[PDB]
Amino acid sequence: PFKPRNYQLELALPAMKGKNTIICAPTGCGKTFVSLLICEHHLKKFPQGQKGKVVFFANQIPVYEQQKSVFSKYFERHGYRVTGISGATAENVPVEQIVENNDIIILTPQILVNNLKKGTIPSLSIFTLMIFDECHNTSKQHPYNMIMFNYLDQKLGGSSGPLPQVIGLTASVGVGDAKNTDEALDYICKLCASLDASVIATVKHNLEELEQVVYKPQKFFRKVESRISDKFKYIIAQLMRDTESLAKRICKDLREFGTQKYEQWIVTVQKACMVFQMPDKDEESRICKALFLYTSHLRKYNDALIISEHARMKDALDYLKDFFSNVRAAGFDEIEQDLTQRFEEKLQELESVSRDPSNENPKLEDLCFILQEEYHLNPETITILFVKTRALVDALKNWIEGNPKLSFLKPGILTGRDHNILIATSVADEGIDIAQCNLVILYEYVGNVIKMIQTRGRGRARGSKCFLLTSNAGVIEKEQINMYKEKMMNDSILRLQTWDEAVFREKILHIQTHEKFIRDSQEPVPDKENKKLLCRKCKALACYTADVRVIEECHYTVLGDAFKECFVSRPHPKPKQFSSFEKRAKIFCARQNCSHDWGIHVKYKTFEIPVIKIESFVVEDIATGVQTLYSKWKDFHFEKIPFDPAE
Amino acid sequence: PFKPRNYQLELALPAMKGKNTIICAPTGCGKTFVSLLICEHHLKKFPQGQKGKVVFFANQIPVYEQQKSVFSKYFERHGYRVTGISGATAENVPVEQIVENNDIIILTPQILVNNLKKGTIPSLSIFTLMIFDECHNTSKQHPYNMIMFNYLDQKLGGSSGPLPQVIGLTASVGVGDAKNTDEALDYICKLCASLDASVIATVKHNLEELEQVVYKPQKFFRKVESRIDKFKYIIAQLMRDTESLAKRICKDLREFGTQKYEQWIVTVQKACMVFQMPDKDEESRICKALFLYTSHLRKYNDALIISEHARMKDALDYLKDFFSNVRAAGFDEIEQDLTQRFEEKLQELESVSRDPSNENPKLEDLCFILQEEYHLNPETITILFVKTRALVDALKNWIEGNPKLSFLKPGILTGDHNILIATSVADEGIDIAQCNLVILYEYVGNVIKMIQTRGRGRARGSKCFLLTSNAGVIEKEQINMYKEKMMNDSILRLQTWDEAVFREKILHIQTHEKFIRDSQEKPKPVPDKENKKLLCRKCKALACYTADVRVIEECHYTVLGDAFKECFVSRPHPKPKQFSSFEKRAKIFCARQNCSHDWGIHVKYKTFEIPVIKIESFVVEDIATGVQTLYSKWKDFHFEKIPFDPAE
Amino acid sequence: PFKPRNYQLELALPAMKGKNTIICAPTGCGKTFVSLLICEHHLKKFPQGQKGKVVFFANQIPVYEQQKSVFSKYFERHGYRVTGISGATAENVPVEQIVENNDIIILTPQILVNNLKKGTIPSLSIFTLMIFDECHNTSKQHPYNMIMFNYLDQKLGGSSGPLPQVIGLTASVGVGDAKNTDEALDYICKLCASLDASVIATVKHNLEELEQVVYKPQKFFRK
Amino acid sequence: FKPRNYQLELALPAMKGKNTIICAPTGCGKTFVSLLICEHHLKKFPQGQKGKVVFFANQIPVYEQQKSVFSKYFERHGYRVTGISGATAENVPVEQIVENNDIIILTPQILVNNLKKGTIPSLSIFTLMIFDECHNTSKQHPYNMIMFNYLDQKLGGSSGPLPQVIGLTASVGVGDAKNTDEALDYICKLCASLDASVIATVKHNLEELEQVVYKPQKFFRK
RNA sequence: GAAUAUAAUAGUGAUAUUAUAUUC
RNA sequence: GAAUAUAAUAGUGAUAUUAUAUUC
RNA sequence: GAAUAUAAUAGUGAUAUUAUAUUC
RNA sequence: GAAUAUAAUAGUGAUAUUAUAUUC
Ligand SMILES: *O=P([O])([O])OP([O])(=O)O[C][C]1O[C](N2[C]=[N+]([C])C3=C2N=C([N])[N]C3=O)[C]([O])[C]1[O]
Ligand SMILES: *OP(=O)(O)OP(=O)(O)OC[C@H]1O[C@@H](n2c[n+](C)c3c(=O)[nH]c(N)nc32)[C@H](O)[C@@H]1O
Ligand SMILES: *OP(=O)(O)OP(=O)(O)OC[C@H]1O[C@@H](n2c[n+](C)c3c(=O)[nH]c(N)nc32)[C@H](O)[C@@H]1O
Ligand SMILES: [Mg+2]
Ligand SMILES: [Mg+2]
Ligand SMILES: [Mg+2]
Ligand SMILES: [Mg+2]
Ligand SMILES: [Zn+2]
Ligand SMILES: [Zn+2]
Repeated sequence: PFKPRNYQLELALPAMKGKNTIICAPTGCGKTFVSLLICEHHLKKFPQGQKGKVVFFANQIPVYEQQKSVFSKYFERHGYRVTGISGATAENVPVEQIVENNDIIILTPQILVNNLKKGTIPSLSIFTLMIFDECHNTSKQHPYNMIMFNYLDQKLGGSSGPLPQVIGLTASVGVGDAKNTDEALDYICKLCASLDASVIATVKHNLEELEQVVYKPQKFFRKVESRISDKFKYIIAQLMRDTESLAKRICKDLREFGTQKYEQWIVTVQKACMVFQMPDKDEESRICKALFLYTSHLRKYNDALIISEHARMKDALDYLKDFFSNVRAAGFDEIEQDLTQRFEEKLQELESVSRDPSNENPKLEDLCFILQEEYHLNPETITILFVKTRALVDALKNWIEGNPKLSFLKPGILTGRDHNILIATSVADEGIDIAQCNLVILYEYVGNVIKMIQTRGRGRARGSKCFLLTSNAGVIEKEQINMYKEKMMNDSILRLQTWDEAVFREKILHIQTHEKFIRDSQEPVPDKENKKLLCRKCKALACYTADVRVIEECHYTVLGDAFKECFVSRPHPKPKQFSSFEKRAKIFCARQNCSHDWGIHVKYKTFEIPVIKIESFVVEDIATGVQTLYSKWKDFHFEKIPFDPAE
Repeated sequence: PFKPRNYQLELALPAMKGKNTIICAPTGCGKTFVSLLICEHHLKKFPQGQKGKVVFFANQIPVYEQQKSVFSKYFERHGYRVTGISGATAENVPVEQIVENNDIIILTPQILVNNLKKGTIPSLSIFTLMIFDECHNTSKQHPYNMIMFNYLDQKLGGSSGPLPQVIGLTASVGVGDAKNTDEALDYICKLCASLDASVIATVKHNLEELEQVVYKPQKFFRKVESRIDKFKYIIAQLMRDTESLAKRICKDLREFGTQKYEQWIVTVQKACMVFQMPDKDEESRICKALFLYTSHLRKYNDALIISEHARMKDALDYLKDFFSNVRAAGFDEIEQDLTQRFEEKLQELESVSRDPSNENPKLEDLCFILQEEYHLNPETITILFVKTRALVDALKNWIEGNPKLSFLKPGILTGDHNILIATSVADEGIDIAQCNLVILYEYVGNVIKMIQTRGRGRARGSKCFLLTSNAGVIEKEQINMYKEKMMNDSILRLQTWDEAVFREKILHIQTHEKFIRDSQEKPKPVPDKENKKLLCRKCKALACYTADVRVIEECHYTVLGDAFKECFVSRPHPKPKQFSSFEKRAKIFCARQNCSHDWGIHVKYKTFEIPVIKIESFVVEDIATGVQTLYSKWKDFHFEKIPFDPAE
Repeated sequence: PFKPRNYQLELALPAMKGKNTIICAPTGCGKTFVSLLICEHHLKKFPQGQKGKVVFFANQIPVYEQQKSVFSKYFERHGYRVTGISGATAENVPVEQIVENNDIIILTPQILVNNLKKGTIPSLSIFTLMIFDECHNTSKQHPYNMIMFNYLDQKLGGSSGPLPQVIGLTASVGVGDAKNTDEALDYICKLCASLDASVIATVKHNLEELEQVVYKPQKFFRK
Repeated sequence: FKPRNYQLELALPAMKGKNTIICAPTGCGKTFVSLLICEHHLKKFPQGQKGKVVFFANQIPVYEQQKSVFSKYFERHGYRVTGISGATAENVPVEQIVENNDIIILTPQILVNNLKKGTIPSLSIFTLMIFDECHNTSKQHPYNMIMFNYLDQKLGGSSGPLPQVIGLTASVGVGDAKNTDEALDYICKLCASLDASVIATVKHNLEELEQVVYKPQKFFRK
């Protein structure tokens, strides 16, 4: 083995005495070793005639694989059978038998949730020690919090069995919407109540050792103003008012370009447009479809304005060109040809402006400055760059590759499902420990306190730096308050460590009883009338609510050979074997040049069936006639006829 | 059991004597009982230490089912096991054990062919009796003759195995293209050679009994005058420039409204797809335009023909349906242009389809006939035969679209009711309702079909009208009526021969044909290892490469790689069949814009879900030279054919 | 192919859930189509890597031939090999081979009894569904009861072989020498135990449909 | 991962279902051959059936290595990979661990003991067996014992569905043979020991194999 | 030839007799 | 999807086109 | 396909829209 | 502790001794 650091022993200590401990320590100080310590001690604690059963909850699959590997190779030599159950290997298997025949089990929490609800696992008394990776997640309706709901429901009751010790691991417990230390302490106590925790473990005695292991990178604030003059926006504005005029040639207008309020307004406008009714129901299709294409088009224009605001004009122009070309590759329409022909008119001027040197972004200029300087002082620099969207990932990557100034940069991509600089959208929690970046750069990217603290893990080496480039003061302040909330966090934790076990446990039990009472006191009318499901783009008859069958009380399919004529299929670009289903292809509308995303086509059990989403269908009651729109399927209450194999 | 006819015993007598014989009896005199009698005698002739094994050959599934049920219901009581194997129940089952563990096996011939070729069934020595239903099909490359090729190849060889007795069943052996009796004689001898028959059994000493059961319907010939042009001087110019705006693109070196015009448009269309162009981008535009133009032209031709044979209203509704489907398959500038030109002149029409002034005299003659025959007998059951499947519901809508024929209840028979409209039934087939009236609307086939059609009305008083506006049809029927005489006379002449002499003439012909077939084998392909690019035929978009194409069971062709998966779209198959070890899951079309040209189908082969394509939907470009060649069949396209391997 | 009565679906419902079921319905309601539905659904329920094997038990030869005919005509199209073995075609034939190589097998019960006793058929595990026509004969030592004796003797013993679902078809289970209610009930329970049944399917919801298809004839007594 | 060609050439006979003795120089990469064979074998069964692979390693380091690889590789595709060694074998239900998993890595002595104890009915529960260092399959070695069970069930009256056998080695040996024919018969005896019908060797991709694994020059000092 | 079931008739019954039907 | 047959048409023919039907 | 979380924006908020990420 | 393999040395060999290594 290897000699463990003293602060790791210090963090493991509260948990090794058998207390439900939330361990809060810096990202990358070696929490895995602590986990192995606590687990080893826990399993060694039991006498003859009984062997403990530990379970480790990991949120993401990489963490699942990592921890499963480490735990296996570490503990198998000591005679402890280690297993793991992920989403893939959790179907058609006796999960109960797998749990009982193993000492250590690495799980994703959704599995245990579904197993508890299904009843395959009776209670959590089977376990002796539950560990929560990224514990702080155990709030709201997170799977962690569901497991803990079962735990507390079993605890808070006369019929109580032997419950397992609950250990939590995190780098930040968070403080929520707190503005002062008291509210923060309240939030932290609520979290400890969520985990039935009585002790918060932080490094106190061996602080300096930890300060020589993990380092806090110096953070810098880069406030640059917007682009001075935008000819691009001056063109796209006019195009969008021409599109707005094309759309206003039909209906009433009941806002600023390049804004988010506009992006919401166009959504509500489109949603309101696909409700429009006509006795013809033929020209209605043309009007609604046009009022879909217009909306979507000027929406793409808005997106292009945002991209233009956060990157090169060439990036936005390439976004528009990409969009219109993908529209051109997928059939054609009179409206589509119209708008396109309108766009290519302004295209030449647009690239006359885009290929102009004076039309450069200062926000990218300062980034180029920081990159040039930091790579000049140290040409062995490993950079990471966080941005909001994927469009900005591609744009910044092409900007890096297409810049004489930055010919020393070999960019890489880290987008949700070697090099010098990685370009990523966001990473949930800490995740699998990646290569060390001595330069973190936040490009219009600011999250909460927990994410801020976790981000320090990227550069836990001495001399690491973290810049924050923005053209919005609200961003700067939003990052400023996070540090104050971290202060409030550590101070609240430090005051909470002064309390004695009795008082804290009493408070915890009190709170637990409180939201248990909230949950229990919390806990419908299906109109069996038939309704036509129409295409949200064509207003054409897709199906009927009677033909719709519901699988697993979550998924929805259509019955009859009548529906098979209404859609078309294209082999799924990203197939997946989720639950008891297997994605085979995507399903779109079939009426003329439409092809609107209706749903997918999957293999389920012994049937090849089409599954739809109500987010792309209009519900029309035949009697009343009025049309309505629904997002979640659960909002659409009706006679949900269950699925039967005899049809 | 049931008391049989005497002519049945007479027909079954040469077969029961153990001689390979062809039975020629009028349609519907009960050949089933003959089969049952022959089988019963053949099975119960054997001793105790030996057992017989009979195999029956039905060409189609209805006959398969019927014969299987009858044989099983009749022979089980006698202690014989009867089974059947068709294409549906042929997969994943040991057919040799099914054959061995049974006494009577009803088969579709393709099953036995495939099993013999594969090797699951060693030889035909297993059977002691083979019976061919509609044995007139024993010729050319038909599965029957494919079986008899095996039979003879074993017979005409040093390898000697106990070969089964061969019985044939038909109402006509045919005469081929014989101009005289001595040629028809040679044809019949050739057929008997193909079936290794030494006897031709017909009714003779009991004809007086037979002719009181099967009555020959009287055959009236109705020659009518043609239409005299409310739909001719309208679509004429339409065709004229719909050809010439295709000529606007390029010059291309023949009366309109005919079949020759169809062939012309077809070959032209198959000559436009190979227009190599350096621009490539607008090559797609040109080809996708010309394809649409020709596709409109030929269906215009179809409308013209339909008008020439039926109502003009249906000739309109045809085009209306066509443009409806075109508008439903996505709107194109060219398509909406031709559609605009069509609907511009559509106002002139429809009104023309609404005048009684221009009504097809053929349909009026048909109305006259039907009204007459249903006046004389209201309980008349009429069956009608048309050339194409287009004229079926055309004549149907003509019937109910007429108050004069309000006493008619049309029925359909293609792929309760007074009249049944149909295309063309293969052979005798499963027996349907007995008809008192048979009408042939421009429908004349071979002599065998003529003789077999008499089975539709084998009762007394049955009639058959041949309604046509062409003399060639009439003469084509008369030559058949002469061919029947030639056949019967040749048969009666052969029945005077000595059995031995006939046997050696048969043997002679057999050896001749065997030598021919043996020497017919040839060095056919030198596989081109050069990688060829397969493009679409309509929009000329790149479909795939020859390196990606795999061949399955030396017949079908799939595409590997994830590259091709982004080249096509799919919609659930209209008629989901199940052929071989496959299963039609859906259809497969192009993806380049709304081209939507049919490429093939998407099937479920074992544990794979794969695309299967037909070469007649693609253009074979050469990646090296650029010579765009076309192939109508996969076997005509010789290239480096790599057998499908699950390893991939 | 078409228009099944709703009471037929109601009767086939418990058997389409794998439950061993005795079906009790008036004579002439159409038990054949019920058998066809149950059997069909039983066949289409198996995945690709697995297959089913249904066996029908007819007590008489005419019923045998009729059922074999119907099942053959109906399931040939779908791709199921249907065969039959009676006393006339039972000698000098490989019953193991005939049973395996077919998906649906129609038998007279004495055949199965004899071939089980001989050892030619090892166990009933080869079957996935057994249907009994006139299942009220499952008593004393009628061939049905012997077959079920083998079934039970494999069930209750140490043998853990996968036993097939059991369906019975009758218009009257009988009461025997019962003189009151809970005697008749005990008799019926004894019969259900003889057939390993746990569900007795009868018409309850679609009575109004059935009573318009099958009429009870008025009875008279002339002394 | 970017595979080599000779690996595919070595795996191909095994993927066709034939029992195969793969003989290739040490260091060529038999691991990816194992992974490929296992992947193709498991992802070939229909829905109504499932595959069960068993991997035999004679040493604990090789055992934990292979277990690590197979677990980190087949978890994604949806196959439960587990391992049994001398440490964990005691006081555990073996047949349950075997049936509840798709890929089972173990030392041969384990399976021998559980076959002798009768806790496992037969090898029919497996569909693919893979002997690492299959040259050990001789004499009283555990490999040859397992194969003795296999052959006893094979040549016996019983007709249970037997798993296909893949062996992995760099040498098969020739024993105390003097000429090529005795060596041939000994090799045939080894093939009979593993019920193999094909000996996989690199042929059409030697130019690459030599580019990968080189042969060291030898010197003799007397 | 044998087996099986239903019914009537005597015995408390094991059953026996006859009738009827089915099966191998 | 593939194979086979029949009919018409172009052709000296091997063939080709279309129509129709069947089978695997 | 569905569920969960984070952030921005509208709203008093329960919520809603968008973006992002994850899970089954 | 037990089982197993490789090598050398004895011997006709089954085997034996020893060395080395592995596994349970
Ligand atoms: O088309 P398949 O490959 O699935 O095979 P099949 O049996 O239908 O062959 C029939 C031929 O006719 C054409 N076809 C097929 N479908 C489904 C249609 C058509 N033609 C029209 N006008 N409408 C159809 O729906 C094919 O070319 C095929 O070769
Ligand atoms: O599309 P599915 O119904 O199979 O579900 P999903 O898990 O794959 O989620 C995709 C959903 O997000 C939207 N979406 C964005 N982008 C860029 C894509 C894409 O490239 N391909 C697909 N199929 N969907 C995309 C969709 O709205 C979808 O619902
Ligand atoms: O016993 P068998 O070998 O004779 O065969 P079987 O089953 O057909 O006969 C059964 C018994 O019935 C008797 N029996 C024959 N006949 C013609 C009659 C009859 O007409 N009426 C009665 N009441 N019995 C008959 C046979 O003698 C045989 O014992
Ligand atoms: Mg085929
Ligand atoms: Mg006997
Ligand atoms: Mg789900
Ligand atoms: Mg021991
Ligand atoms: Zn639509
Ligand atoms: Zn195309």
